[PDB]
Amino acid sequence: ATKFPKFSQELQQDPTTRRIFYSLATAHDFESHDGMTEESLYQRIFASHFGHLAIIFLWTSGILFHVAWQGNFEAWIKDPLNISPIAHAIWDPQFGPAAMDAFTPAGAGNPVNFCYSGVYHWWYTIGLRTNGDLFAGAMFLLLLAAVMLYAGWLHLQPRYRPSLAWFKNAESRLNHHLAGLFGVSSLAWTGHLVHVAIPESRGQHVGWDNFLSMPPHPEGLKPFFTGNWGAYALNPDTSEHLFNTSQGAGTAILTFLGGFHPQTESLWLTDMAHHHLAIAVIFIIAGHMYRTNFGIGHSIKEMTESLQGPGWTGFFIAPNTGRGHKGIYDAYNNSLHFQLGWHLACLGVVTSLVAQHMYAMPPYAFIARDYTTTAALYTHHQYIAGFLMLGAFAHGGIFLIRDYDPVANENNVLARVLDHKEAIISHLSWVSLFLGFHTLALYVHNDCEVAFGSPDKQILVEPVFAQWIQAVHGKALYGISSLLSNPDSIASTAWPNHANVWLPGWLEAINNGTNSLFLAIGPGDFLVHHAIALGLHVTTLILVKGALDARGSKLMPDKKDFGYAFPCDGPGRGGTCDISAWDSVYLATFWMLNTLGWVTFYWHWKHLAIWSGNVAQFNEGSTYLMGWFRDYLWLNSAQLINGYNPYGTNNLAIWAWIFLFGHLVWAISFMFLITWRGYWQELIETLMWAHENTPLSFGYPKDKPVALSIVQARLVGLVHFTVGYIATYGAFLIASTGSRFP
Amino acid sequence: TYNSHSRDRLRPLRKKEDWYQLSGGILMGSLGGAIFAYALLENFELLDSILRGAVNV
Amino acid sequence: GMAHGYFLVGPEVVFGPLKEGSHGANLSGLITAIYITVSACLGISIFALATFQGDPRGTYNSHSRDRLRPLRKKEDWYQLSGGILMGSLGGAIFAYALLENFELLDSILRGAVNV
Amino acid sequence: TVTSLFTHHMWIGGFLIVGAAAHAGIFMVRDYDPAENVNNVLDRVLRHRDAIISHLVWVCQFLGFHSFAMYCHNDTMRAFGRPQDMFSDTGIQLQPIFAQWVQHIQTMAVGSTTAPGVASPASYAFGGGLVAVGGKVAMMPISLGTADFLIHHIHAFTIHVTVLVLLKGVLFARNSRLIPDKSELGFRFPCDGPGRGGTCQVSAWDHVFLGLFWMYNSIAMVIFHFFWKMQSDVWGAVDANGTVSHITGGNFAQSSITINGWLRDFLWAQATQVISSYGSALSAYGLMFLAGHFVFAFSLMFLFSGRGYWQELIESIVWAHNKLRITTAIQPRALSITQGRAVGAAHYLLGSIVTTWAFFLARMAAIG
Amino acid sequence: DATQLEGAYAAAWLPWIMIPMITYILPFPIFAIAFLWIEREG
Amino acid sequence: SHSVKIYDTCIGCTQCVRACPTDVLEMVPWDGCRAGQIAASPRTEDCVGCKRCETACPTDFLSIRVYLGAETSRSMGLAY
Ligand code: F6C
Ligand code: CLA
Ligand code: CLA
Ligand code: CLA
Ligand code: CLA
Ligand code: CLA
Ligand SMILES: CC1=C(/C=C/C(C)=C/C=C/C(C)=C/C=C/C=C(C)/C=C/C=C(C)/C=C/C2=C(C)CCCC2(C)C)C(C)(C)CCC1
Ligand SMILES: CC1=C(/C=C/C(C)=C/C=C/C(C)=C/C=C/C=C(C)/C=C/C=C(C)/C=C/C2=C(C)CCCC2(C)C)C(C)(C)CCC1
Ligand SMILES: CC1=C(C/C=C(\C)CCC[C@H](C)CCC[C@H](C)CCCC(C)C)C(=O)c2ccccc2C1=O
Ligand SMILES: [Ca+2]
Ligand SMILES: [Cl-]
Repeated sequence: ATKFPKFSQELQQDPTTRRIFYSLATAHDFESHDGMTEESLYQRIFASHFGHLAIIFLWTSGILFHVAWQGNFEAWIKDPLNISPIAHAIWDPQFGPAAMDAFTPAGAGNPVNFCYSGVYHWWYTIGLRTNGDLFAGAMFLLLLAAVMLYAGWLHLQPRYRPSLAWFKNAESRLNHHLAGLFGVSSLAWTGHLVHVAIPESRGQHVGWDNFLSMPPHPEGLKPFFTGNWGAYALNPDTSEHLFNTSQGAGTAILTFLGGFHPQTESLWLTDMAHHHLAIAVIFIIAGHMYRTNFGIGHSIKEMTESLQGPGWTGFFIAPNTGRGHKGIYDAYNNSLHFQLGWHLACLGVVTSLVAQHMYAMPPYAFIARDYTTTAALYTHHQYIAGFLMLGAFAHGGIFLIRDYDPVANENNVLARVLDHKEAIISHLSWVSLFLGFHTLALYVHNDCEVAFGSPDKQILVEPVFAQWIQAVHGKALYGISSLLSNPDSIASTAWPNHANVWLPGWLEAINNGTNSLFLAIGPGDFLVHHAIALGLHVTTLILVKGALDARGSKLMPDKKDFGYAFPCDGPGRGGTCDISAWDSVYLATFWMLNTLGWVTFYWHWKHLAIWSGNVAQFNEGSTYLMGWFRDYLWLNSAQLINGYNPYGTNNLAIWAWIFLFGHLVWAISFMFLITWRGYWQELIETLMWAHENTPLSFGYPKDKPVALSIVQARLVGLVHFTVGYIATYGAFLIASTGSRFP
Repeated sequence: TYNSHSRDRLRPLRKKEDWYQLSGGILMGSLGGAIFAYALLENFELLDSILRGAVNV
Repeated sequence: GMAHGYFLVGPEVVFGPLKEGSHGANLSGLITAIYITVSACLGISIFALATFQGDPRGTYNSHSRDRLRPLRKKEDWYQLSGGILMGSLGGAIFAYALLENFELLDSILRGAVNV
Repeated sequence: TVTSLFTHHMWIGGFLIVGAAAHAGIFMVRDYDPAENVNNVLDRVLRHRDAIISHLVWVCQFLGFHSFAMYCHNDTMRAFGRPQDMFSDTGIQLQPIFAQWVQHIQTMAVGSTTAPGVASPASYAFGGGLVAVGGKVAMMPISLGTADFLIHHIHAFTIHVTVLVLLKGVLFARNSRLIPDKSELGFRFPCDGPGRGGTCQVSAWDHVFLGLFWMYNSIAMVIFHFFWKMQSDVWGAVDANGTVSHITGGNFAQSSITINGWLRDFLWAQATQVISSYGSALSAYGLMFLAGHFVFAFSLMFLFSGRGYWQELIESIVWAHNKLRITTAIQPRALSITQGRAVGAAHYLLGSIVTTWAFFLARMAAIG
Repeated sequence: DATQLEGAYAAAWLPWIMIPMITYILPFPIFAIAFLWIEREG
Repeated sequence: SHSVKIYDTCIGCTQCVRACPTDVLEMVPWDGCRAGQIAASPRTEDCVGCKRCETACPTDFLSIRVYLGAETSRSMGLAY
């Protein structure tokens, strides 16, 4: 018996090398820990959250510190179109001088990394102008991380650990998060936007030495108190306004122009300040709905338990749902896995929204012209979102294993979807099969037509519904005079009101065929959207099937007694490999990775063809699969794989090396994924024979060498597949874009 | 503290053999660590060119 | 240690990044032998620290019949670690000193010092 | 034709050699009798197989570091910009002096010596002269440098790990330290449950399964070595004077020593003729190139997934069928564990070999 | 031009010592401390 | 050690006991089925977890379940 891990007596008795690996992958599962009460669980999670926020603040502080010490922020604000932002400096002692020269730009005296995270554009759009500003922000975030660390340590002290009834307070928390984490924080961000960001955008310097001096508006808090609020939307920035300079400047602080600043090709800062103000007011209002200890307010529990039956006082949009939502509040509030899998689904939808919105409506100055930054940011957030959506269903399964109560949830919506789960799974299966057969067969027909010298015989189906939705927003690209495309329509004019003051600015941007806001779509878009539909449907099939069959199926009726992750149930009953619910999240990680590959491949090729000017490359080349293979993967690889050749090294040498590194890790995954445990256990037995019988080999394993377990090697191979899949595509996307468009 | 009845937890070398083995070890280790620091300071020009990658030309 | 630190100097002297020049090559080989010695002896020390806790498990248990592993006590392992460290650092600097003075050792073994 | 014949006979040989181990394991489980053969060579091999297998494990590791990790060394040194530190013919040279000496003995033997009867060398690959027919090179000396040392040690490594995988299943087909009664379980059985840590793929059949992949990985590198070396250092176009312009231009000696040069100067560069073949007469090769990629990727569905997922999804599909009263008497069951393994292996091999076939044949039918 | 590693930034001697400490001097002590922590007996 | 549980749907066919490679299981008198026998698992410290006993069980669902638990040197099947 070792003393490690201290959270599990059964792993301390483990005499093998399995306990080291199982103590690393069961360390944060506090529920299944020795002597864990619910209160102690919540308190530990609270302190862990504080340490996590400290890590986030330390990370942001380090980014700020390395741009302020080793970047070129002050040199880049002078020309943010012809200067590459610098992340930090290289100190690899193993470089030859040919790599030291390759990673040194024209305006630098040391090897550096080019920044592709977009923080230069973000910091330039919010007022930060000097390295001293960046250093001050970094030191503030260092101290704020220290504050979060002290808070986390403090709430582990006996007089300061919150009670369980405090953690169960779902009415006070929603009020304080809606009004005070989303409202007051957004109100403070509007305050910064009108005090620092918009002034510094016009050329005036506002700091913590003259902000009490400088008023944000010529009539300081005169229009707001008097009630004439339209004065703040008067004299905006003119079209010929040059960012960070006063030429073309205005005086307005809250205006609603719509569209983009024509010089930075980004959203207007007056629009973003007005946005965050109208968001702050609505969220501060919304954080006044539930009662805490002042009598007024709602009770969430009484609202949910009131959706039981029929009638207008009952759940009338689905009266045949039995007990309706009775027990759903307690399923949410008592189960931390229900909350986590619910919040992960919400966050994974919001992260995809972030990715889908920040390329179409760029919010930062000159970030639409940083092509590699735009591509990296979209791909980053879409992969983060796919992982969050995968973990949403993971913890939906873990809730149904660990916290689901079939009697507290008797005949409600949750127990009503668990009843007919075969209908849900078979209909996801039907949608998946239909989409897959049709999309693959259309692509293969197009391949066989183009290969046999008939590109004209391809089946090219236009996305007429999405082209029409492009038209209902005011796109005149097609011959569809729909709602906002029709200039004297009920939607365009706002007949009684005539207050859509967003319409001319928004139609200046959607009709502008040079931004990414509602890109033109054709036949090659319809097929890849159906492929994305297939991918999301099959990933949902795997995850929904494994969550709904988590508690048991016909092949293993008592699957809830074996846990969430377990290898199998042996080779009986035909064999039960990958039968656990954890293995569904395992099997759907491949499909998430494949779907996000399709998504990001589509986005990247669409934009590479747009940015090069040769949009017909993607147009008449994405309808068949060899065009994807040859005009995207083969073609935009020539600069990456020539990062180092027998003639020299350019600055793409690390991207070529990481491309090969990701290929290596992805291949190593297949070793854990195809070869299984007994092969390696017999190999390790021969190795144990060899070691005990060799002279001069005085070491001996304290813990017995065993092969990695079944679930362990599934996780190890999946982690390898993921890491190599991310590394290969991250190296290709940064180098295929940063070389064509330096 | 080196009497047999002593309860000092902070002085655990109770035998003279421990003290002679300690003296020999401190002598060997200290003379070696001194000449290791001396050798790193004598070759500081080389250790500097190494840690700057100046040897990869 | 003497035998080991002696030969561990050579691979970096011939093959290392400093191999284009004699003085730097011998220094890179010396510090490679020094680093490998200190790492190996740190491993010997932590093997003895982790293994000999109560009655050890495996070949250093009191009931073990392994003839090929005769250092049964932790005192043997600590004395071994100290000896391997001393001998290996000395053998490494002896090989380094013979390679630094290779011009002199060469003129000696050719009788060029008898003029 | 030369490419196709060499490649075809290497694949047939590798498959046949894997079947040899397959039937050496079937002999063990079924036809081996301990009472028949007592203290003979067959009994004495089974009676020290831990020594055989552990020494094969060590030699596979030694060969894997001293072939492939040297390629990784070369990649890192070439990306650093220090090619004097590489294992090249211009960096740290690794000349195969024994094979070079055999080549010299072969060209000295045939003099007007040790073989006075022969006029020419037994092949011009050893030495001698250049035979060019119709302008194109029939045969010329195959120079062996550092790249050839490195790729022959790749070959030794891959053959040895194939032997490890196959011999391990043959030697432990009867029993092991884990499962002492493995011969009672059969030659083709999936596992012996999740106990003893999990005894997945302990049968001899599963070792034939895992050695099929290793024979693929071994023979693919042999046919790649042949294709690139013959295409850059033998095959070409002799002019009137006699100057030989090789097909890829003698780039094996400097590009085939890194993994990046294998991916760029062999795979990316020489697949120009198979992906740019649409609309031509070689378009079937481009179609089969993509088809092989499909079948390779489709194999991974059977190789990475397990049987219980599919049996539990068939439950929902059977429910949807029972509701329409389209129930069938033959009850639909997922593929068994070893059958899912066999299907995955067959698909991987088929797609991955059809890909190389299309790549070789489109390349050689376009640039001659 | 660049014959060796340089720093055109403040306290450019700090990478020179920080990269050895973080990457090949302090890690094997940390590995030894973690190994002694996971192998200590009750 | 693993946990081997025997439920009252047992019919005393002995097939789980005959299939056990490590002798965990035996038959005890029951008078709860007409065979008069039910399986028992006293030497469950010997259980490796192969689930041969579960493969040998004819009842639907199984009258014997193995729950893989804390791994010891016996349940990992280690001769080293
Ligand atoms: C110490 C202890 C010990 C000892 C003594 O003492 C030993 C020894 C042996 C002998 C006898 C042999 C031969 C040698 C050679 O050649 O090869 C090398 C390798 C190595 C690894 C080498 C080793 C060496 C040592 C480790 C040294 C040390 C170093 C330092 C100390 C570190 C530092 C520390 C810090 C803290 C970090 C062996 C081997 C084998 N291994 Mg074996 N080891 C061991 C450990 C380990 C671990 C952990 C693992 C896991 C990874 C394994 C694994 C393995 C495998 C797979 C195999 C094979 O293959 C082989 C064989 O079988 O044959 C046949 N194994 N090995
Ligand atoms: C292929 C998808 C993809 C892409 C294009 C990016 C892109 C980016 N990420 Mg990343 N990331 C991803 C997936 C992706 N991410 C996933 C799935 C995770 C969850 C683990 C992360 C977690 C993550 C963190 C913690 C951070 C980023 C950061 C960044 C930004 C700077 C790095 C860079 O310039 O380019 C290079 C992109 C690569 C993918 C290079 C390959 C390096 C391999 C993948 C290392 C393997 C580690 C692991 C698998 C993921 C690491 C990603 C990240 C460190 C680059 C950049 C916009 C940094 C940032 O936010 O800047 C301020 C940052 O700190 N990401
Ligand atoms: C998490 C943010 C972060 C990241 C990813 C980096 C990364 C890097 N730093 Mg840096 N650093 C940071 C924060 C960060 N730093 C902060 C806030 C400071 C101000 C004290 C510094 C001060 C600093 C100096 C003086 C140097 C670096 C250097 C480096 C580079 C080499 C590694 C090194 O020597 O570490 C050195 C680290 C320190 C001296 C202090 C680090 C303090 C941070 C906050 C620790 C963060 C811990 C993290 C949150 C916990 C994660 C847990 C785990 C799961 C990973 C590397 C790119 C070197 C360089 O510039 O290369 C050319 C260099 O010498 N950093
Ligand atoms: C006004 C009072 C207030 C405030 C500000 C907070 C704030 C917080 N609480 Mg708390 N709480 C409160 C009252 C409050 N609470 C009360 C009264 C109770 C008792 C019922 C609780 C009980 C409680 C518990 C049990 C927990 C928290 C937690 C948290 C943290 C979670 C959110 C987060 O991590 O940061 C970030 C979130 C935001 C910044 C807003 C997110 C909005 C979206 C998702 C992002 C914004 C979108 C926008 C596009 C962003 C662009 C920025 C980009 C450009 C950089 C957070 C700092 C958790 C914690 O402990 O952390 C330590 C937690 O476990 N609270
Ligand atoms: C807010 C986010 C969040 C939180 C708090 C949790 C929390 C938890 N999850 Mg989880 N989950 C999430 C999101 C989250 N998850 C997402 C986004 C996914 C999909 C990927 C999952 C899928 C998932 C599964 C399938 C399981 C959990 C489990 C758990 C529990 C234990 C985790 C653990 O074992 O400790 C610590 C584990 C580790 C420290 C492992 C780290 C290794 C990871 C996998 C990869 C590391 C990257 C790699 C090193 C990069 C190197 C590259 C480069 C250097 C080359 C814990 C309560 C487990 C559970 O509840 O048991 C019933 C469980 O089985 N989660
Ligand atoms: C590229 C992917 C990849 C890699 C690297 C490996 C590697 C290995 N395989 Mg494997 N395999 C793979 C794919 C891969 N396989 C696939 C896809 C399958 C599917 C069927 C298999 C099936 C398989 C079987 C059945 C067997 C192996 C065996 C082996 C081992 C061979 C021994 C050896 O070469 O020693 C050398 C090690 C390497 C070449 C690994 C890379 C080492 C790098 C180059 C050096 C790293 C430097 C340094 C240590 C890094 C330290 C950094 C620090 C921070 C950690 C080896 C570790 C055999 C074995 O066990 O042999 C004894 C075995 O029988 N494999
Ligand atoms: C308390 C503490 C601290 C401090 C620390 C310190 C105080 C430090 C240090 C340090 C030190 C002070 C270190 C050292 C070292 C050393 C070494 C590393 C050594 C060596 C050596 C050698 C290797 C030698 C060798 C030899 C011999 C022996 C013989 C012959 C000669 C020769 C040379 C070869 C802090 C606050 C920070 C934090 C943590 C805790
Ligand atoms: C098996 C065998 C073999 C091999 C062998 C070997 C492997 C070898 C070797 C070798 C070696 C490997 C040797 C070595 C050595 C050494 C020495 C000789 C040392 C030394 C040293 C010294 C003298 C040091 C000193 C010092 C000190 C300690 C302190 C201070 C510093 C000084 C420097 C002074 C053969 C086959 C051949 C045969 C026989 C058997
Ligand atoms: C997809 C998959 C399945 C499901 C595959 C099945 C069930 C086989 C698919 C073959 C189909 C069902 C063909 C049979 C249909 C009839 C023969 C009718 C065909 C129509 C013709 C007569 C025209 C597994 O069973 C399996 C098992 C173990 C590991 C991996 C996997 C795996 O990946
Ligand atoms: Ca050098
Ligand atoms: Cl190269």
